[PDB]
Amino acid sequence: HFIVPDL
Amino acid sequence: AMTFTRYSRLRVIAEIRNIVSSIEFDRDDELFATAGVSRCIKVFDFSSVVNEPQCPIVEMSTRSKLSCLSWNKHEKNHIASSDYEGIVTVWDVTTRQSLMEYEEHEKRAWSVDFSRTEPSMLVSGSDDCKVKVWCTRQEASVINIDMKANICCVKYNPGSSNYIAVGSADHHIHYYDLRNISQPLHVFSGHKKAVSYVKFLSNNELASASTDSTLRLWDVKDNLPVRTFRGHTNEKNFVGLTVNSEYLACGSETNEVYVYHKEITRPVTSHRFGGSYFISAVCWKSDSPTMLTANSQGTIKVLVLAA
Repeated sequence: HFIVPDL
Repeated sequence: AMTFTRYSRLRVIAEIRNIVSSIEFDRDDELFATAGVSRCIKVFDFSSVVNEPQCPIVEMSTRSKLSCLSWNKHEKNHIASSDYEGIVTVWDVTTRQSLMEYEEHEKRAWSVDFSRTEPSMLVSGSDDCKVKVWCTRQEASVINIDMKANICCVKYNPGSSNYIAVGSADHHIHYYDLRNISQPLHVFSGHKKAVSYVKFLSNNELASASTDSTLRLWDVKDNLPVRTFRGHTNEKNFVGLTVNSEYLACGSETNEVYVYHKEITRPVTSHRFGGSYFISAVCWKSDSPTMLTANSQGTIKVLVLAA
């Protein structure tokens, strides 16, 4: 997936 | 632009036809290594790739998906990896063995970097909100920094092992002097989303990438914002950032590689790899116009800036 964390 | 750049395109000089999260050259720009979701670190000979029509010279299977690689700057044959279990491993590519398995992180580690100037030192960052500094001669971490948010990227300053840049999901770059970790030297605000990469052009010039679809350039001597670079699409994924003395390159969610000259805010050039795919890793061959690139399909291309 390699989705950047955010929040 | 004319004064600074003489390039208009990227030429494909080789292609090796499953996300590749990391592509990196060794100490001498002789071998390069790839890693990602396939749980395998593959090592290739650069000259063979360029000259011939392709097989790795070494492959090492891993227990977890890999997020990042960093070759040792002194020991030619040693390479570090970070993985989705949080493990930071130092490997010897000649023996195929893991030399060190550092297991203190409690969650996925996104990034690892070997110091250029104190080459036994390596730094990692993790979703566990910790930065850990390791020495290859010691099993336990040397330094631990507890931060407030997920760490997406860590990088040593190229001139001194006392400084690290830390890109955080809090949208900021935390720049630390490891001799006093009670407070960062400076925290650089400007990105509007998580900071996914940090890379140094020189001792005093730091670049970053963020899922706000920008790269940014910063002065770590005087703690100043310098420039924001725009053109590529990066709202979601780790798409890669690589810099040298003059240029920044990054991926895009449009399956295109972008190149910026550090003095110009919009791209010098771009290359469509060939939405459904994203560029996932990039690496300059030192200060030369040659670059390695890989995308989310696992294709690797060697590109060269050209007039």
